Amino acid sequence: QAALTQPPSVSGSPGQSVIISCTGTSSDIGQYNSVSWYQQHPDKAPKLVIYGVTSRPSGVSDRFSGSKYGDTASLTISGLQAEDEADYYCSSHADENMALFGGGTRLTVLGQPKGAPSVTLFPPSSEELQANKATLVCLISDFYPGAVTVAWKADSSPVKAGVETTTPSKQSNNKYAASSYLSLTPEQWKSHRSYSCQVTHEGSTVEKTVAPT
Amino acid sequence: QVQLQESGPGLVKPSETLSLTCAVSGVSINDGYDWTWIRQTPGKGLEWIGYVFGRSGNFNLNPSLRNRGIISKDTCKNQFSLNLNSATAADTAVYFCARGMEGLFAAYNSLDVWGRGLLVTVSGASTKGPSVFPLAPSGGTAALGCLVKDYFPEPVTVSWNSGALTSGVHTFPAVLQSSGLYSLSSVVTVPSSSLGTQTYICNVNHKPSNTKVDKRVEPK
Repeated sequence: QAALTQPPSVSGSPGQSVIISCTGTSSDIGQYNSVSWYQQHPDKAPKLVIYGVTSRPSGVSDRFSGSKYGDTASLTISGLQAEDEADYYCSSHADENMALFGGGTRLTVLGQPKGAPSVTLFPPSSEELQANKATLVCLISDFYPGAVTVAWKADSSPVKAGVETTTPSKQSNNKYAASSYLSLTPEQWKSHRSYSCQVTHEGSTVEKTVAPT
Repeated sequence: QVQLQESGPGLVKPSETLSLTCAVSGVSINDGYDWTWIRQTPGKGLEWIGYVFGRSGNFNLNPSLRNRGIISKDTCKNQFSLNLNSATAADTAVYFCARGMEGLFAAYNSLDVWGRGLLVTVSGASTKGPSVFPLAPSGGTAALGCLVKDYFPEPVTVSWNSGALTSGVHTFPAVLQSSGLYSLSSVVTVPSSSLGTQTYICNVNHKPSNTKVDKRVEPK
Protein backbone atom coordinates (compact mmCIF):
# COMPACT_ATOMS: atom_id res chain seq x y z
CA GLN A 1 0.00 0.00 0.00
CA ALA A 2 1.79 3.09 -1.32
CA ALA A 3 1.66 6.32 0.67
CA LEU A 4 -0.70 9.14 -0.23
CA THR A 5 1.22 11.90 -1.99
CA GLN A 6 0.69 15.57 -1.13
CA PRO A 7 2.55 18.65 -2.35
CA PRO A 8 4.91 19.68 0.48
CA SER A 9 4.20 23.39 0.08
CA VAL A 10 1.25 25.57 -0.91
CA SER A 11 0.51 29.30 -0.69
CA GLY A 12 -2.33 31.78 -1.14
CA SER A 13 -3.32 35.41 -0.58
CA PRO A 14 -5.81 36.69 2.04
CA GLY A 15 -9.40 36.38 0.83
CA GLN A 16 -8.35 34.10 -2.02
CA SER A 17 -8.62 30.33 -2.43
CA VAL A 18 -6.19 27.42 -2.09
CA ILE A 19 -6.50 23.81 -3.25
CA ILE A 20 -4.49 20.96 -1.72
CA SER A 21 -4.15 17.61 -3.51
CA CYS A 22 -3.95 14.09 -2.10
CA THR A 23 -3.15 11.35 -4.61
CA GLY A 24 -3.77 7.69 -3.82
CA THR A 25 -4.69 4.60 -5.83
CA SER A 26 -7.83 3.02 -7.29
CA SER A 27 -8.10 0.72 -4.27
CA ASP A 28 -8.13 3.41 -1.56
CA ILE A 29 -9.25 6.93 -2.55
CA GLY A 30 -10.65 5.59 -5.82
CA GLN A 31 -12.63 2.74 -4.26
CA TYR A 32 -13.88 4.19 -0.97
CA ASN A 33 -15.60 7.34 0.30
CA SER A 34 -13.38 7.45 3.38
CA VAL A 35 -11.07 10.42 2.85
CA SER A 36 -10.26 12.67 5.81
CA TRP A 37 -8.44 15.99 6.06
CA TYR A 38 -6.63 17.18 9.18
CA GLN A 39 -5.47 20.65 10.21
CA GLN A 40 -2.49 20.94 12.56
CA HIS A 41 -0.99 24.05 14.14
CA PRO A 42 2.51 24.00 15.73
CA ASP A 43 2.70 21.95 18.95
CA LYS A 44 -1.00 21.04 18.88
CA ALA A 45 -3.05 17.93 18.17
CA PRO A 46 -4.32 17.81 14.58
CA LYS A 47 -8.00 18.65 14.09
CA LEU A 48 -10.58 16.88 11.92
CA VAL A 49 -11.70 19.30 9.20
CA ILE A 50 -13.12 16.91 6.58
CA TYR A 51 -14.24 13.28 6.78
CA GLY A 52 -16.04 11.00 4.32
CA VAL A 53 -14.58 12.96 1.39
CA THR A 54 -17.08 15.83 1.58
CA SER A 55 -18.48 16.10 5.11
CA ARG A 56 -17.61 18.67 7.78
CA PRO A 57 -17.53 17.88 11.52
CA SER A 58 -19.35 20.02 14.09
CA GLY A 59 -18.01 23.58 14.22
CA VAL A 60 -15.88 23.56 11.06
CA SER A 61 -16.11 26.58 8.75
CA ASP A 62 -17.99 26.32 5.44
CA ARG A 63 -14.81 27.74 3.86
CA PHE A 64 -13.39 24.21 4.02
CA SER A 65 -14.64 21.78 1.37
CA GLY A 66 -13.48 18.38 0.18
CA SER A 67 -13.92 16.47 -3.06
CA LYS A 68 -12.30 13.77 -5.17
CA TYR A 69 -11.78 12.83 -8.81
CA GLY A 70 -10.38 9.41 -9.60
CA ASP A 71 -7.52 8.47 -7.28
CA THR A 72 -7.08 12.06 -6.10
CA ALA A 73 -8.80 13.89 -3.24
CA SER A 74 -8.77 17.67 -2.84
CA LEU A 75 -9.19 20.10 0.06
CA THR A 76 -10.33 23.60 -0.89
CA ILE A 77 -9.97 26.62 1.41
CA SER A 78 -11.78 29.83 0.46
CA GLY A 79 -11.74 33.22 2.20
CA LEU A 80 -8.11 32.64 3.15
CA GLN A 81 -7.19 33.98 6.60
CA ALA A 82 -3.89 34.17 8.49
CA GLU A 83 -5.13 31.64 11.06
CA ASP A 84 -5.55 29.05 8.28
CA GLU A 85 -1.75 28.93 8.16
CA ALA A 86 -1.03 25.33 9.21
CA ASP A 87 0.01 21.83 8.19
CA TYR A 88 -2.63 19.82 6.34
CA TYR A 89 -2.83 16.02 6.21
CA CYS A 90 -5.08 13.82 4.09
CA SER A 91 -5.96 10.26 5.07
CA SER A 92 -7.85 7.32 3.61
CA HIS A 93 -9.09 3.88 4.52
CA ALA A 94 -7.04 1.07 3.01
CA ASP A 95 -8.14 -2.57 2.98
CA GLU A 96 -6.76 -4.78 5.75
CA ASN A 97 -8.39 -2.46 8.30
CA MET A 98 -5.89 0.39 8.13
CA ALA A 99 -5.58 4.12 7.45
CA LEU A 100 -3.05 5.80 5.17
CA PHE A 101 -1.64 9.29 5.78
CA GLY A 102 -0.24 11.80 3.31
CA GLY A 103 3.12 13.48 3.82
CA GLY A 104 1.40 16.73 4.73
CA THR A 105 1.19 20.16 3.11
CA ARG A 106 2.42 23.41 4.66
CA LEU A 107 0.03 26.27 3.87
CA THR A 108 1.56 29.75 3.74
CA VAL A 109 -0.64 32.85 3.74
CA LEU A 110 1.00 35.62 1.71
CA GLY A 111 1.34 39.27 2.68
CA GLN A 112 2.96 39.07 6.11
CA PRO A 113 5.04 42.22 6.77
CA LYS A 114 8.80 41.76 7.04
CA GLY A 115 10.34 42.08 10.49
CA ALA A 116 13.90 42.68 11.68
CA PRO A 117 15.38 40.48 14.44
CA SER A 118 15.61 41.79 17.99
CA VAL A 119 18.92 40.55 19.39
CA THR A 120 19.88 40.16 23.05
CA LEU A 121 23.36 38.92 23.99
CA PHE A 122 24.17 37.64 27.48
CA PRO A 123 27.65 37.21 29.03
CA PRO A 124 28.54 34.24 31.26
CA SER A 125 26.93 34.47 34.71
CA SER A 126 29.16 34.70 37.79
CA GLU A 127 27.65 31.44 39.06
CA GLU A 128 28.62 29.57 35.89
CA LEU A 129 32.16 30.97 35.97
CA GLN A 130 32.40 29.83 39.59
CA ALA A 131 31.56 26.39 38.19
CA ASN A 132 34.55 26.82 35.85
CA LYS A 133 32.38 27.12 32.74
CA ALA A 134 31.33 29.93 30.41
CA THR A 135 28.39 30.30 28.04
CA LEU A 136 27.35 33.19 25.82
CA VAL A 137 23.67 33.46 24.95
CA CYS A 138 22.40 35.18 21.80
CA LEU A 139 18.61 35.44 21.72
CA ILE A 140 16.99 36.26 18.37
CA SER A 141 13.28 37.07 17.99
CA ASP A 142 10.50 38.81 16.04
CA PHE A 143 11.96 38.31 12.55
CA TYR A 144 10.10 37.60 9.31
CA PRO A 145 10.62 35.68 7.17
CA GLY A 146 12.24 32.96 9.27
CA ALA A 147 15.71 32.82 7.73
CA VAL A 148 18.67 33.92 9.86
CA THR A 149 22.42 33.22 9.87
CA VAL A 150 24.57 33.62 12.98
CA ALA A 151 28.25 34.55 13.17
CA TRP A 152 30.37 34.72 16.33
CA LYS A 153 33.55 36.77 16.74
CA ALA A 154 36.29 36.62 19.36
CA ASP A 155 37.31 40.28 19.40
CA SER A 156 36.83 40.56 15.63
CA SER A 157 38.17 37.19 14.46
CA PRO A 158 35.59 34.52 13.44
CA VAL A 159 34.90 31.51 15.66
CA LYS A 160 32.92 28.38 14.75
CA ALA A 161 33.99 25.96 17.48
CA GLY A 162 31.81 25.67 20.58
CA VAL A 163 28.83 27.04 18.64
CA GLU A 164 25.39 25.44 18.78
CA THR A 165 22.50 27.20 17.02
CA THR A 166 18.81 26.23 16.94
CA THR A 167 16.51 26.19 13.93
CA PRO A 168 13.97 29.04 13.70
CA SER A 169 10.49 28.56 15.20
CA LYS A 170 7.15 30.34 14.80
CA GLN A 171 6.05 32.61 17.67
CA SER A 172 2.50 33.52 18.68
CA ASN A 173 2.71 36.65 16.52
CA ASN A 174 3.68 34.73 13.36
CA LYS A 175 7.23 36.08 13.66
CA TYR A 176 10.21 33.76 14.08
CA ALA A 177 12.72 33.18 16.88
CA ALA A 178 16.06 31.43 17.37
CA SER A 179 18.98 31.22 19.79
CA SER A 180 22.74 30.65 19.61
CA TYR A 181 25.13 29.46 22.31
CA LEU A 182 28.90 29.85 22.54
CA SER A 183 30.61 27.50 24.98
CA LEU A 184 33.96 28.72 26.30
CA THR A 185 36.65 28.33 28.91
CA PRO A 186 36.74 31.08 31.58
CA GLU A 187 40.26 31.69 30.25
CA GLN A 188 39.02 32.51 26.73
CA TRP A 189 36.27 34.65 28.22
CA LYS A 190 38.62 36.62 30.49
CA SER A 191 41.46 36.86 27.95
CA HIS A 192 39.66 38.82 25.23
CA ARG A 193 38.55 42.38 24.49
CA SER A 194 34.95 41.61 23.59
CA TYR A 195 32.93 38.72 22.16
CA SER A 196 30.30 39.55 19.54
CA CYS A 197 27.15 37.98 18.13
CA GLN A 198 26.04 39.18 14.69
CA VAL A 199 22.71 38.17 13.18
CA THR A 200 22.20 38.35 9.42
CA HIS A 201 18.55 38.65 8.43
CA GLU A 202 17.87 38.87 4.67
CA GLY A 203 20.54 41.37 3.64
CA SER A 204 21.06 43.32 6.86
CA THR A 205 23.21 42.38 9.86
CA VAL A 206 22.48 43.29 13.49
CA GLU A 207 25.32 42.93 15.99
CA LYS A 208 25.50 42.83 19.79
CA THR A 209 28.60 42.67 21.97
CA VAL A 210 29.51 41.74 25.55
CA ALA A 211 32.77 42.38 27.42
CA PRO A 212 34.47 40.67 30.40
CA THR A 213 33.80 43.22 33.16
CA GLN B 1 -18.12 14.58 27.41
CA VAL B 2 -15.31 12.33 26.15
CA GLN B 3 -11.84 13.42 27.23
CA LEU B 4 -8.70 11.55 26.19
CA GLN B 5 -5.56 11.79 28.32
CA GLU B 6 -2.21 10.19 27.54
CA SER B 7 -0.11 8.79 30.37
CA GLY B 8 3.30 7.12 30.51
CA PRO B 9 7.12 7.35 30.80
CA GLY B 10 8.78 9.93 28.55
CA LEU B 11 12.04 7.98 28.46
CA VAL B 12 12.48 4.33 27.44
CA LYS B 13 15.72 2.41 26.91
CA PRO B 14 16.56 0.77 23.56
CA SER B 15 15.39 -2.88 23.26
CA GLU B 16 12.86 -2.21 26.04
CA THR B 17 9.15 -1.82 25.33
CA LEU B 18 7.38 1.53 25.01
CA SER B 19 4.15 1.56 27.04
CA LEU B 20 1.44 4.23 27.02
CA THR B 21 -2.11 4.44 28.35
CA CYS B 22 -5.00 6.67 27.33
CA ALA B 23 -7.52 7.46 30.07
CA VAL B 24 -11.04 7.73 28.67
CA SER B 25 -13.69 9.66 30.62
CA GLY B 26 -17.25 10.58 29.65
CA VAL B 27 -18.02 7.29 27.91
CA SER B 28 -17.27 3.57 28.37
CA ILE B 29 -14.20 1.92 26.83
CA ASN B 30 -16.52 -0.91 25.75
CA ASP B 31 -18.69 1.25 23.48
CA GLY B 32 -18.55 0.96 19.69
CA TYR B 33 -15.64 3.33 19.09
CA ASP B 34 -12.26 2.98 17.38
CA TRP B 35 -9.70 3.75 20.09
CA THR B 36 -6.75 4.90 18.00
CA TRP B 37 -3.04 5.72 18.40
CA ILE B 38 -1.12 8.24 16.29
CA ARG B 39 2.51 9.37 16.56
CA GLN B 40 4.61 12.21 15.19
CA THR B 41 8.39 12.50 15.27
CA PRO B 42 8.92 16.23 15.93
CA GLY B 43 9.33 18.12 12.66
CA LYS B 44 7.94 15.22 10.63
CA GLY B 45 4.55 13.87 9.56
CA LEU B 46 1.75 11.81 11.06
CA GLU B 47 1.98 8.04 11.49
CA TRP B 48 -1.15 5.93 11.87
CA ILE B 49 -0.35 3.21 14.40
CA GLY B 50 -3.60 1.30 14.92
CA TYR B 51 -6.77 0.89 16.97
CA VAL B 52 -8.98 -1.25 19.21
CA PHE B 53 -12.70 -1.55 18.65
CA GLY B 54 -14.51 -1.08 21.96
CA ARG B 55 -17.16 -3.80 21.67
CA SER B 56 -14.92 -6.65 20.54
CA GLY B 57 -11.49 -5.73 21.85
CA ASN B 58 -10.11 -6.70 18.45
CA PHE B 59 -7.13 -4.59 17.38
CA ASN B 60 -5.10 -3.91 14.25
CA LEU B 61 -1.79 -2.16 13.58
CA ASN B 62 -0.08 -0.83 10.45
CA PRO B 63 1.98 -3.35 8.41
CA SER B 64 5.31 -1.98 9.71
CA LEU B 65 4.49 -2.20 13.43
CA ARG B 66 2.48 -5.43 13.26
CA ASN B 67 5.39 -7.42 14.71
CA ARG B 68 6.12 -5.19 17.73
CA GLY B 69 2.78 -3.60 18.58
CA ILE B 70 -0.32 -4.34 20.64
CA ILE B 71 -3.21 -2.04 21.41
CA SER B 72 -5.63 -3.30 24.07
CA LYS B 73 -8.22 -2.00 26.52
CA ASP B 74 -8.36 -1.94 30.32
CA THR B 75 -11.95 -2.52 31.46
CA CYS B 76 -11.15 -1.97 35.15
CA LYS B 77 -9.95 1.64 34.83
CA ASN B 78 -11.52 2.67 31.50
CA GLN B 79 -8.34 2.92 29.42
CA PHE B 80 -6.76 1.66 26.23
CA SER B 81 -3.03 1.11 25.81
CA LEU B 82 -0.17 0.98 23.35
CA ASN B 83 2.78 -1.37 23.76
CA LEU B 84 5.68 -1.20 21.31
CA ASN B 85 8.40 -3.80 21.93
CA SER B 86 12.08 -3.56 20.97
CA ALA B 87 12.17 0.25 21.09
CA THR B 88 14.74 2.15 19.02
CA ALA B 89 15.53 5.78 18.18
CA ALA B 90 12.99 5.68 15.34
CA ASP B 91 10.29 5.25 17.97
CA THR B 92 11.08 8.64 19.53
CA ALA B 93 7.97 10.71 18.81
CA VAL B 94 4.98 12.55 20.22
CA TYR B 95 2.18 10.03 20.72
CA PHE B 96 -1.52 10.88 20.44
CA CYS B 97 -4.50 8.85 21.57
CA ALA B 98 -7.64 9.57 19.54
CA ARG B 99 -11.31 8.72 19.05
CA GLY B 100 -13.05 7.83 15.80
CA MET B 101 -16.49 9.26 15.06
CA GLU B 102 -19.41 7.14 16.25
CA GLY B 103 -20.63 4.36 13.98
CA LEU B 104 -18.60 5.35 10.92
CA PHE B 105 -17.04 2.83 8.56
CA ALA B 106 -13.28 3.07 9.10
CA ALA B 107 -13.82 5.37 12.10
CA TYR B 108 -10.11 4.96 12.85
CA ASN B 109 -9.61 7.22 9.81
CA SER B 110 -12.04 9.93 10.93
CA LEU B 111 -10.53 11.08 14.23
CA ASP B 112 -12.44 14.02 15.74
CA VAL B 113 -11.45 13.63 19.41
CA TRP B 114 -7.78 13.87 20.43
CA GLY B 115 -5.52 13.83 23.47
CA ARG B 116 -2.87 16.48 24.09
CA GLY B 117 -0.01 14.26 22.98
CA LEU B 118 2.89 12.84 24.98
CA LEU B 119 6.53 13.04 23.91
CA VAL B 120 8.58 9.94 24.63
CA THR B 121 12.31 9.79 23.90
CA VAL B 122 14.15 6.52 23.27
CA SER B 123 17.77 6.66 24.47
CA GLY B 124 20.32 4.88 26.65
CA ALA B 125 21.30 8.18 28.24
CA SER B 126 20.22 8.73 31.84
CA THR B 127 17.89 11.37 33.29
CA LYS B 128 19.78 14.58 34.09
CA GLY B 129 18.41 17.65 35.86
CA PRO B 130 19.45 21.09 34.56
CA SER B 131 21.65 23.79 36.06
CA VAL B 132 19.89 27.15 36.33
CA PHE B 133 21.96 30.31 35.96
CA PRO B 134 20.54 33.83 36.25
CA LEU B 135 21.13 36.25 33.39
CA ALA B 136 21.50 39.60 35.14
CA PRO B 137 20.51 42.89 33.44
CA SER B 138 23.12 45.54 32.57
CA GLY B 139 16.88 52.62 27.41
CA GLY B 140 14.06 52.85 29.93
CA THR B 141 13.81 49.07 29.82
CA ALA B 142 16.17 46.19 30.64
CA ALA B 143 16.55 42.50 29.77
CA LEU B 144 17.08 39.72 32.32
CA GLY B 145 16.71 35.97 32.05
CA CYS B 146 17.33 32.39 33.11
CA LEU B 147 19.72 29.91 31.55
CA VAL B 148 18.58 26.28 31.79
CA LYS B 149 21.69 24.26 30.94
CA ASP B 150 22.45 20.61 30.15
CA TYR B 151 19.32 18.55 30.84
CA PHE B 152 17.85 15.28 29.57
CA PRO B 153 15.38 14.52 28.33
CA GLU B 154 12.74 17.00 27.15
CA PRO B 155 10.79 18.86 28.29
CA VAL B 156 11.17 21.69 30.78
CA THR B 157 8.73 24.47 31.67
CA VAL B 158 9.62 28.07 32.49
CA SER B 159 7.53 30.79 34.11
CA TRP B 160 8.30 34.13 35.75
CA ASN B 161 6.90 35.00 39.19
CA SER B 162 4.67 31.90 39.04
CA GLY B 163 2.76 33.28 36.06
CA ALA B 164 2.24 36.79 37.41
CA LEU B 165 4.84 38.10 34.94
CA THR B 166 3.83 37.51 31.31
CA SER B 167 4.38 40.76 29.39
CA GLY B 168 7.70 40.87 27.55
CA VAL B 169 8.51 37.22 28.25
CA HIS B 170 10.07 35.06 25.53
CA THR B 171 10.96 31.46 26.39
CA PHE B 172 13.12 29.90 23.68
CA PRO B 173 13.04 26.31 22.34
CA ALA B 174 16.00 24.19 23.45
CA VAL B 175 19.22 23.51 21.56
CA LEU B 176 20.41 19.91 21.30
CA GLN B 177 24.17 19.78 21.86
CA SER B 178 26.68 17.22 20.56
CA SER B 179 26.88 16.04 24.17
CA GLY B 180 23.29 14.92 23.70
CA LEU B 181 22.09 17.32 26.38
CA TYR B 182 19.55 20.13 26.04
CA SER B 183 19.82 23.80 26.94
CA LEU B 184 17.31 26.63 26.69
CA SER B 185 16.84 30.21 27.82
CA SER B 186 14.04 32.53 28.86
CA VAL B 187 14.23 36.33 28.86
CA VAL B 188 11.97 39.17 29.98
CA THR B 189 12.09 42.92 29.34
CA VAL B 190 11.21 45.07 32.35
CA PRO B 191 11.25 48.78 33.29
CA SER B 192 14.80 49.56 34.42
CA SER B 193 13.51 51.70 37.31
CA SER B 194 12.09 48.54 38.91
CA LEU B 195 15.48 46.85 39.32
CA GLY B 196 16.49 46.47 42.96
CA THR B 197 12.89 46.73 44.17
CA GLN B 198 10.85 44.27 42.08
CA THR B 199 11.55 40.59 42.78
CA TYR B 200 12.14 38.55 39.62
CA ILE B 201 11.93 34.77 39.98
CA CYS B 202 12.55 32.34 37.14
CA ASN B 203 10.53 29.17 37.74
CA VAL B 204 12.16 26.10 36.19
CA ASN B 205 10.59 22.64 36.14
CA HIS B 206 12.11 19.40 34.83
CA LYS B 207 9.66 16.61 35.68
CA PRO B 208 11.82 13.70 34.41
CA SER B 209 14.39 14.52 37.11
CA ASN B 210 11.84 15.74 39.67
CA THR B 211 13.75 19.04 39.78
CA LYS B 212 12.02 22.30 40.68
CA VAL B 213 13.99 25.56 40.86
CA ASP B 214 12.98 29.11 41.77
CA LYS B 215 15.94 31.22 40.65
CA ARG B 216 16.17 34.83 41.78
CA VAL B 217 17.55 37.11 39.07
CA GLU B 218 19.18 40.22 40.55
CA PRO B 219 21.20 43.21 39.21
CA LYS B 220 24.88 44.04 39.86
